[PDB]
Parts: sequence; structure tokens; C-alpha cells
Amino acid sequence: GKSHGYRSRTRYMFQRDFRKHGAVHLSTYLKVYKVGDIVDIKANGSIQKGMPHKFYQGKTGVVYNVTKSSVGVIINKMVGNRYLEKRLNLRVEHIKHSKCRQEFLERVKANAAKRAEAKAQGVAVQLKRQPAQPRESRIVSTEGNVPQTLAPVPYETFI
Amino acid sequence: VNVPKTRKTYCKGKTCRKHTQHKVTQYKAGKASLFAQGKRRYDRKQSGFGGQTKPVFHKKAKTTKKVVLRLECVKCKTRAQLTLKRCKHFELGGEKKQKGQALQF
Amino acid sequence: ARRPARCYRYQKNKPYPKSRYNRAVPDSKIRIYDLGKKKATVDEFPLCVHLVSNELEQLSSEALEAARICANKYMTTVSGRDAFHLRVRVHPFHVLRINKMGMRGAWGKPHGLAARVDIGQIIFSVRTKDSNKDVVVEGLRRARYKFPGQQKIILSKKWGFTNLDRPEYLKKREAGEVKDDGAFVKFLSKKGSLENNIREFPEY
Amino acid sequence: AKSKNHTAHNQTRKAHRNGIKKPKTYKYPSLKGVDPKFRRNHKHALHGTAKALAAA
RNA sequence: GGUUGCGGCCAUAUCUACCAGAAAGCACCGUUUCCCGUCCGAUCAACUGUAGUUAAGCUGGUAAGAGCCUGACCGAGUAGUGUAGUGGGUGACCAUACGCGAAACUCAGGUGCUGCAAUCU
RNA sequence: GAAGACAUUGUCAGGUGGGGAGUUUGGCUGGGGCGGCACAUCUGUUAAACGAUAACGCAGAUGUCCUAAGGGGGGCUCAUGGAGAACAGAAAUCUCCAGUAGAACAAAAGGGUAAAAGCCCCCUUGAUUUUGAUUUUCAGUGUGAAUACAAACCAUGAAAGUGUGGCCUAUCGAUCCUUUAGUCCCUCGGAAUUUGAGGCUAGAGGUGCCAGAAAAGUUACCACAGGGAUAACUGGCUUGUGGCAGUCAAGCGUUCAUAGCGACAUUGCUUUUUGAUUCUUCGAUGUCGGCUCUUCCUAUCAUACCGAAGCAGAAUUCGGUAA
RNA sequence: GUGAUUUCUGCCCAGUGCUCUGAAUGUCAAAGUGAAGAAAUUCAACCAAGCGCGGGUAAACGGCGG
RNA sequence: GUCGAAUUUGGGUAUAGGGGCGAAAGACUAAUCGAACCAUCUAGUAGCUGGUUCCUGCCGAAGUUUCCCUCAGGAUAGCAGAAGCUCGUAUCAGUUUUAUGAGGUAAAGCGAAUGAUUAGAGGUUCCGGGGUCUUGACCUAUUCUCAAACUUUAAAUAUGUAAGAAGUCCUUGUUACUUAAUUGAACGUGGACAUUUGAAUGAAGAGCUUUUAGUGGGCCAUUUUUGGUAAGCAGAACUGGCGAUGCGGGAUGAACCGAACGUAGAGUUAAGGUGCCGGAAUACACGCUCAUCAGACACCACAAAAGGUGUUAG
Ligand SMILES: [Cl-]
Ligand SMILES: [Cl-]
Ligand SMILES: [Mg+2]
Ligand SMILES: [Mg+2]
Ligand SMILES: [Mg+2]
Ligand SMILES: [Mg+2]
Ligand SMILES: [Mg+2]
Ligand SMILES: [Mg+2]
Ligand SMILES: [Mg+2]
Ligand SMILES: [Mg+2]
Ligand SMILES: [Mg+2]
Ligand SMILES: [Mg+2]
Ligand SMILES: [Mg+2]
Ligand SMILES: [Mg+2]
Ligand SMILES: [Mg+2]
Ligand SMILES: [Mg+2]
Ligand SMILES: [Mg+2]
Ligand SMILES: [Mg+2]
Ligand SMILES: [Mg+2]
Ligand SMILES: [Mg+2]
Ligand SMILES: [Mg+2]
Ligand SMILES: [Mg+2]
Ligand SMILES: [Mg+2]
Ligand SMILES: [Mg+2]
Ligand SMILES: [Mg+2]
Ligand SMILES: [Mg+2]
Ligand SMILES: [Mg+2]
Ligand SMILES: [Mg+2]
Ligand SMILES: [Mg+2]
Ligand SMILES: [Mg+2]
Ligand SMILES: [Mg+2]
Ligand SMILES: [Mg+2]
Ligand SMILES: [Mg+2]
Ligand SMILES: [Mg+2]
Ligand SMILES: [Mg+2]
Ligand SMILES: [Zn+2]
Repeated sequence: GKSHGYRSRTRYMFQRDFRKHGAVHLSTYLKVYKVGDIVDIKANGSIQKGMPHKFYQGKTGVVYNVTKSSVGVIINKMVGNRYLEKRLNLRVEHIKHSKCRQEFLERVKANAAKRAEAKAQGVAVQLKRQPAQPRESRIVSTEGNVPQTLAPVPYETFI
Repeated sequence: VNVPKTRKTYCKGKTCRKHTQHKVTQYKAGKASLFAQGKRRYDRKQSGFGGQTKPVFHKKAKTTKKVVLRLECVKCKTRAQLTLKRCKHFELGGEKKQKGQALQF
Repeated sequence: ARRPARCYRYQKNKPYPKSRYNRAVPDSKIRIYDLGKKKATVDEFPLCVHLVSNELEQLSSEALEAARICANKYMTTVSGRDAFHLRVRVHPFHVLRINKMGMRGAWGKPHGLAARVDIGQIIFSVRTKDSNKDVVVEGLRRARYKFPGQQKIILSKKWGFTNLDRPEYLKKREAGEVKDDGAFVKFLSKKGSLENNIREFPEY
Repeated sequence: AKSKNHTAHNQTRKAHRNGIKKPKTYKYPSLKGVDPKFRRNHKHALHGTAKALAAA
């Protein structure tokens, strides 16, 4: 018959990285997590307690609860034609701070700095990111860079 | 499996409310009464003509029964029940494991 | 008792090697892969000729054995017993299955061995002297009739079985960077301890 | 007589007729599963700050 | 800059073979009444800093060293792959169009950095 | 005349009772049957690098076992190889060196682990009490299993800590009824006491067809509703098998590969074999063979005309145009 | 049950049936009897036939190997 | 066949439906027998077959999930209609971008681990065996070839989250939680910052509720893919179709190509075509081919290995 156990099909997912076995470094346990923080889930195979299910591998959520050695995380899961809220109790070994928004904080700080700098004299501070734009015109000099002619080469075996 | 005849565990006896010494025995069902309401109803239904009026189970599949231990507190004589996993051989006596010796004969 | 080769010509299934999950595979029909003077020095046979596949298919172990015998027999008769070194460059590791008798429980038993070859993959390699080019080419031409699909004979520009061009190999050997180790050679690199690279290649 | 066993054909198209709804986000989410010791003190903290604002 | 205690990242830090080390520190080293632990005061416990030694540990340097790390239009825009055609071919498979893009290989450079506290020609 | 409180008759009780009555006599399934379990589950793979994903796919496993093989703490380091020590040898015990785990961890497999999760020693029962939340299968029901806390009571350790069974991924069970523990609480309805009975909360006795009817055959005397959703004829697809025909040429042929043959290999054709499949037909396409009669195909047995020979003649053999 | 006459009908009683002037302290209903209890009730002893045990039986059902 | 008897036969009489009668065939019992006929219970039940009556308008499916003595049937979720309700662009998206995660397939690798595997060469024994020197066994450096249930490395396509007002910053209030400690945590008072307010594009408006129909036999094509010699065979993955759909094209055809439909007029095209059938150049241009079985347009209605001083180019 078929087999659909809890850790089914996780042969490679939960393995340790090459030459990275053994105990966890202490910086994992020294980080602080607060309600509202954004974390991403990556299970560690050497810690069998408080381990997430394989579905949540590589997912990102928001902390809603803090306990002695674990945190509570909220994940939106697509079931059928809708999304359901899932709450996970995970030990800190299996999570880390997400940088998908930590990089966004500095853009907020820089926007305030640029707004205040131009507040006294400037208008239209233009605090909006823009996509890559088409290149403008330029002049290409041939001084010391005379074009080299190329031609297709004949077929050769050289086996 | 081997289980000691004595065990220290929580006693919710309204006077202990703490870990105490308990005597350990094995639970036994006991004879069914002839005046239980379910029994009185069955005898009335079975009388007269019509034959057997209730199903009789036949397709047994289990080979074991779960062991239930009755724990009696030594202070207040308050009993408690614990259930173990299924096993084929169960004992309460001693004869603990020897750590390592030569296999005789 | 053996099905025609058209029933197993193409690579339709995943590789199915002999392992701890089969354990009941018959032996291959070809057991010898080096023929002729296999003890010959690299400097003795500079010319190399290849029989190259031009299709993505499977070659049975029977076909490899039959083609090997035909090529060796012809070249020995014409050129000589020790005038070439013929090497088979394909090993049959894929196990074929046959369903012997409806379609219930159709998983078959091992039936034979075959080698999965790609486009441009070398099948046979022969090294000999320059004056013996025409004999070895004809020997490989006669081996093509034993194989399905299209094969090509290409005159290699390497030196023997080495991965170096003929002018490049001559450059190294005149500098004392080539040492004979059996039928093949070892080269001198610019790396490693000088204590080991000096006793080896003393002439350099 | 044997029939088909399983398929996911047409299932995604059915799900996109009215589906793929992002969950509605609310201010003040439910405190289900929050640590009971934190919630016991948070209740007392809210009562204290309610009196101060009312009596201000 | 040296050294010790507690560390962070966890080989640029490891491994093999050699050489060197002022000061202090570390260590080896001395002893068995006491607390303590062994078949053995070897390990572990206690006492002395006295009797000795830089031999080892330890730290640094050396090697067309092994490993490891970083980079390279080195290999290679190759293998593979998303999308397209009433494209080629009996077929097996392959070319082209709009995109994404490896690994091995080759060569070059590197061989721990650093936080807290104390101490030393 | 016989017989006698015994036979007889009446009402209950035990046995006997296919003579007779009523009923039943799983499912999946390349038709059904037999077999098997793909029916409740677990590991790896098939699976196409989130998740999900079929076949009577591939290689295996589960209905157990353990007072420690559970919990805590301490000390220690394995497989294997090399060099040694009376008896002593390839394997007995002792010593040193090398040793990233090549060992061990109840079991299937995959993960995980080295001052440990392994080995040895010491101490223990947290495999405990109360009731909620969460993850997996999922309808976001149940059951099983598992995760993180709260309120108690404990074990261990100098301590931080760890512990709500087994390092992790399987090892299991509703209603009704019975029975036990708890609370000694609620009810027996005209009012009380004591037995008895009935309730409240938590377990056990089992449904393996594992969301859980109580169940033997036969019909060649047969019946009905249906089914071409499905087998026993043709036809259609396929050609393994059967039949027929090429290519290559090691050899056979006194010499001599190819007059005539031809191994090891390899490419096809045919639907005059049998399988595979289940598209058409079960409100019916009359079913083996022979007899009779017509026509068609050529892969030519004979007849016509030819080529070739190891064709002297005779006879025969190979091939061509030819139905 | 076999199927005129003639001739001949062998061996097997373990199994399934049938049968017995066989044995006794196996199993055993209702009523009755005893003990306990305030009673409902509970337990115990005794205990018919049959079954079990023992013998017989194949022109009973049937069997006649390695 | 039999024909003086177990003979044939009239009339009378007896046996009645789970009963009769049978020199035995499940035979016969009024054309009815492996349980007669008649009326009633009875309009017996059927997950099964058949049928189910006027028009126009708008919207418009499913053959999939879980459970069932469930497999020709139901329940359940989904897809669909109707009724609307709260609001008036708030916010959302089968899409891209930027920033930041997750994965172990294609490929690649084996003088990298594990497991297979060809050939030598240099070394090693008080530790294999013949012989006084050879074959094995390991050791070291090389060499040929591999893996659905091997792997250091590792794509493409898919996939999670973020891009602000529920935000950022300054000051300081509450608590029985927490800290050696006004330390922290959580929730607040007050002040400062407006829609180039924090990328692109779009948005017949967004959000929400109740109720109920049909369906729960599917099938085909491209790509990925399992079993099988193969199949117009059996079974999966993503998407698009048929079923439910006409129209132009492929002569002909459920699925291919083009394109989707209110009634008409004009113009222009798609795929496919323009000797005649047949609407449209027996157009233009450079070559190739002569078949005593030429060839002629995707899906598609088949042809191979091996050969030819046929002819052409290299
Ligand atoms: Cl479908
Ligand atoms: Cl009558
Ligand atoms: Mg556990
Ligand atoms: Mg009765
Ligand atoms: Mg073929
Ligand atoms: Mg097979
Ligand atoms: Mg179905
Ligand atoms: Mg298209
Ligand atoms: Mg009577
Ligand atoms: Mg009966
Ligand atoms: Mg069936
Ligand atoms: Mg997946
Ligand atoms: Mg354990
Ligand atoms: Mg009353
Ligand atoms: Mg079930
Ligand atoms: Mg049942
Ligand atoms: Mg059919
Ligand atoms: Mg054949
Ligand atoms: Mg008809
Ligand atoms: Mg007819
Ligand atoms: Mg008819
Ligand atoms: Mg007689
Ligand atoms: Mg008569
Ligand atoms: Mg009969
Ligand atoms: Mg009716
Ligand atoms: Mg009727
Ligand atoms: Mg519409
Ligand atoms: Mg029907
Ligand atoms: Mg995988
Ligand atoms: Mg690959
Ligand atoms: Mg239906
Ligand atoms: Mg079908
Ligand atoms: Mg239909
Ligand atoms: Mg056509
Ligand atoms: Mg015209
Ligand atoms: Zn007590």
C-alpha cells in the first residue's frame, strides 16, 4: 500500500549540509524574537523536537507568540480555492530572521532623510523607486580601438 | 514486560495531593450482574419465539489485550488506574535484568 | 530463444543496472575489451582511429562481442598479431527485461545486457602505426555491419590514446616531461614538492 | 469493469472561477494560543490604564 | 606586538615534515598529612611554587607540500532548459527564432580574522 | 375379565429433531473464477529540485518489543588496520600507534548523533495529575500519532538546566451493552431509613472488510431486472510468437567465402498461427467439419520460354518472366 | 439394498452413523433441599435423559498407501 | 414394436397444491408443473430499462476531493443560477520588476565518498599456493566505462515573503508578567511627517451573506512520464481542447489549422489555395529529377539495413 507518514519524502530536505554536521553554533540561541517579527522556516535535521512539517520548509511567516525555547508563527496556506491561517510552534533552531523586510527599513529611513534635506529648499523630492530605464545616447571613440573583423569558422572534428 | 509492584506517583486523594507510595496490581473485570438494566432488557427481549435478537460477534482479530494497573495509595487507600501498551507477556514480580554475564549452558 | 534486436533498439526506459535490487542478472556476452598488443609503448602507436556512433540508441552485448571478433580477426590476418591495440570503449550496464507468458503483473525478468550510446560517442578505438592506417580502417568498416544504426570512422589527430595533439605530445617528450608507466605514460606538472618531481623525470 | 483512479485535470480552472482569495487582515487579531501567563498580566495592565484615562 | 581567561565566525583556522621562540604567561615538573578517586596518586583530588626544564605542549616561520578558500570573457555562451512554427528527417533524433544559463577542466592569488578583561621590555 | 394410583391427560424444564420453516452465504480485479492484498498503515524510489499526484509499478516493512531498551547526571570512545607479549595458532588476553565514525543506537528503510543520541557506572519513576490550544491525514469531521505552553506534584544534577515514555519518520478502534476507578455528589416523582437500581467524570472488554451488518453450499431443472460499463465468433489496432525474405562473411564445399550452403550479429516483410487489447454487437449478425459452386492473390507444384551449376549424357539443383 | 441361472462374494470397526442385560462418581435443566441476609437475592450440595467412557456392527456409509 | 396377457377399454368411485399420484422421466395433476388455477393483500419493492406535452430572452456546468458491504448508488466539498445586502474606488491581480528565502530534478562527477567496472606498471610476507620462483591477495601512482532506489557541485521552468497611515520618529502612562535595577515586554496619552504616500501595468467597482439545480462513467492533442515487443493498449503530471460548437481550411473525419455565432450591407483578411473540375497568375526567377510500379504538402492514413561509372554538386 501507499505510505504517507509525517516525514515522508524528506530524505534530502532534512539532511545537514556537507561538512556542516554536529552541534548548532551559539548565535542561533542568542537571537531575540518579538511578536510581529518576520521569520523564515528551515528545519534542522539534528534537532528532532519542535520540528516543522515538510510543507512549511522554505516558507515565511510572522511571529505571534514567544515561549521559553520556541516561538509561534502564522502561515497562510492555500487549501482548495482559498487561504487558511496556520499556527506553528517551532523551536528557534528551525527559524531565522528574514531579510525580505530588514532591507526595506533602511529605505524608509533614507526617505525621511531625503525629505527633510529638501524640505527647506527643494520640491518634488521623488522618493519613488523606478525600473531600469533605456540607455541614453553616447559617442564611441575608435582611438586605439579600431574594430576587429570576425568571420564564421569552418567545421573541424579535432576528436 | 516487567513492572515493579511498587511505584511513587501523584495521588489526588484530597489529603495527599502529592507523590506518595502506591501498591501496584493488575485490573480484573469482574462478574456481570444479573440485575443490570442492560441485562434485564436483554432477558425480556430474548424470551418467547423469534430466536436470537441481538448480534453475536465472531470476527476476532486481536491477539492481545491492553494491561491495566490498579494503583492503591498506602496512606488514604485511594485507587487509580493506568493503561499500558499491548503486550503478550506481562508480569509484576522481580527478577530484574542482569547487566552482563556469561550465557549459561 | 532471443528476441530480435529491434525490440530493444532505443533508450525508452531509465537505466536499469545490476544492483542489490536486481541480483539475478545473467553475465555479459563480451568479457574482453582490450585486444592486440596491449603492452605496447605509447611511442610505438601514434595513429588513432575511432568508430563513432551517430545515433542515440542501445547496443546489445551480443552485437559488441560479434563486432569485436570480426574486427580483431581481419586485422590480425592482414597486418599481424602484434601490430595494433584495439580497445572497446563501451560497457553494457543496462539490463533488458522480457515479459514471458494478460497484462496483469507484467513486470518482466532480466533478459540481457546493452550499452546506451550517445551521438558522437566513441565505440571502438584502435592505435597502430601510420603505415597500417588502411588495414585498421577496413577492420572497423567490417565491424559496422554488426551494429544497428549509423556509425562513422574518424581519423584522430591525437597521439595514440593520449588526450594530446601529435605536435603537442612531441614537444613534451623532447623536454623530458613524459615517463613510461606500463602501456600508458605519466606527465610532469609545475606543482608539488620538488623532492618528488626531481627523482621522477631526472632528465628535465 | 475498471475505471479511472485519480486526476487533477480541470481542478485549477475550477479553483480560479471565484477562488484564490487572500485572507482578510484585521487590526486586533485573535489571541488564541498566546501564553496564558502573558495574557493574565495583560488583562490586569489594560484595566489599570483604563482607570487612569477615565479619571484623568 | 607577546601572553593568559572567556568567546564570535567555525580549515584562509585542518593535515604531513622540518626550524625558531627575549620578557612575562602557560606548561611540563616536585610531594602524599588532609578532602577525594583508582588494579596503578597514570587520569582525577589535595599540598608546595619550593628542587628542576624550554625537551614536549603551546605560538610563529619554512615547502614549484596535500587539503581548503577566493577570483578569472580558463573551459563555455558549451551541456541543459522556458516559449514558437502546416521547420528537417522513414525513424532515432536534429537545426533555427525569442530568452535563461551550469559542472568538471585550466590558470592566478591567498593560508585565519576578530570581541571583552587582565598582564609583560 | 384385564389393569391400578402406575399408565393416561394438563402445564413448565432438559435432550433429540434438514422431516419441515425463515434467512445468509464480502470487496478490489486488464471478464469472472483460483491466487494475491495494491482493503487500516510505514521507509526509499517511480514523482518531472515548493506542495499534491495513478497502475495487481519497483525494493522492503507493521498488529510487536522494553523497569529499561524510560528520565537525569558523570566518566569514557567506536569499525578497522599496523607494530609487539609463555603456552597462543588467521580469531582467547595485555600494550602502544593510526583511526570523520568506514561502529553502535530492539525492528524495515531513510535521516540524525563523538568530552554523544554510542559504551560503562550512580541515582530515579515525568511511562504522573487537571483541562484547553496547535501540526499531519482533512470536509480543515473523527481516530491514531506528534508539537508548544499554563496550573500542580516530583526525579536528577554543584548548577544552568533537562524530563508529560522509547533520537526522528509506523506499531492501531465509535454508538449500544458490560465492567472498573473517581466524586460519596444527583434521582427512584405521597413522606422517610437501609439494600438495590439509575445518572455525572475518566479508563478497560472490539469490531484487521481496521468511520466498526450476526451468516455455508449447489443448480447440467431453472427465473427476473439489466449490461456490449464485461467474457465466449468475425472485423479493427499491435506482431512478441508463428510464417516468409534480405545484409555482412568466420567457415563447409579435395583445392576454392558466395555452384549449392553458411556461424556470430543485424534490417525488414506478411496477417493463411497463437497471444495482447476490449472499439463495434447481449429488445440475438445462427456456432465445428464436410458436401456444392464462383471468383480472387502469388510467396510457382505442373505445363511455355529462358539464365546458372562442382550442368559430358541421363537425372537433379538454384534463379527469372509468368496465376 | 442388490437384480434370472452358473460360479464366487477377500481384508479393514481408526473415522462417520447405528446399537448395547456394559461402567461410574466426568458434564448436568426446572422443581425440591441447605447456608447467609431485614428481604429482594446470592452461594453450595444433590442431581433425569442425553453426551463422554467401554463393547458390538461393513449384503451400514465407506476405505484397501508409501 | 406388441398382439391372450404385468392385455386394451367404457361407466361408477377414491386421493387436492408443499398436497396428491408416480414399474421414477422431476414425470403427471383440464394446451398450465423443479410446486396448478381463481380473487384479494397490491398502484407489492426496484441503486435497473423506456418515456416525460408551448415560445422567446439572460446566465451557464460536472465526470474531481473525503467517507460509505462504496465500485451501474449516495452523503460531502467544488463548479452553476437566483435573491440580494454593506459600501463607492477604497483595495485587489492565473502578470512583470526590485530586494530577500526555500528545492536536489536536467546536466555534471568517479586520478571526490558508496556501489559497479577494463588494462597494465612500481612496490609488499615469520600471514595463499606451486615451484626455488610463477600465478593470486592486498599497498601506492595511473588508465577505459557506469547508477530510478549513488554523490561533492548544480541549472531552466515552477514556488514563499516584502515594497508604509494597521507606517516611521520624539516624549512619557498602566501591570499581579519580567529584570540585580523604571530593566524589559505588551497595550496606550501627547507631539512631528500627506496622497512622486514610497516600484510597473491593469482594475463593465469592492467587500459580504443566504439558498438551491445539475454533475460525481469522461475522452483527445503538444510536452514530461510508468508498465509492456508493441497497440486506435493500460496508468499519472502541466496546459489547451472535444464532450456542451456551429463557421472557413485538411476530399472525406467529435479532438488538427484558422476563428468562436443577434439580423443585414460594404470593405479587408486568417488557415488554405489560384491547369480543368473550382472562386483566384498555364505568373516571374535559379536549379534538380525521366521511374517497363516516378512524384506531389503537417496531425495522416507507413517503409529499413545494404547497394548503382544513373545524374548532379562537393
Ligand atoms: Cl480528464
Ligand atoms: Cl380442492
Ligand atoms: Mg520523542
Ligand atoms: Mg421460551
Ligand atoms: Mg530496428
Ligand atoms: Mg518486460
Ligand atoms: Mg469515476
Ligand atoms: Mg499552435
Ligand atoms: Mg401436555
Ligand atoms: Mg431448508
Ligand atoms: Mg467482484
Ligand atoms: Mg515534490
Ligand atoms: Mg534511548
Ligand atoms: Mg413512587
Ligand atoms: Mg472502511
Ligand atoms: Mg459483519
Ligand atoms: Mg466495449
Ligand atoms: Mg519472428
Ligand atoms: Mg435488432
Ligand atoms: Mg443474416
Ligand atoms: Mg436474425
Ligand atoms: Mg444372479
Ligand atoms: Mg389398460
Ligand atoms: Mg434430471
Ligand atoms: Mg407507479
Ligand atoms: Mg406491479
Ligand atoms: Mg455565456
Ligand atoms: Mg445505464
Ligand atoms: Mg528526489
Ligand atoms: Mg543524469
Ligand atoms: Mg452514473
Ligand atoms: Mg479504455
Ligand atoms: Mg454526456
Ligand atoms: Mg486528407
Ligand atoms: Mg477559374
Ligand atoms: Zn493518597
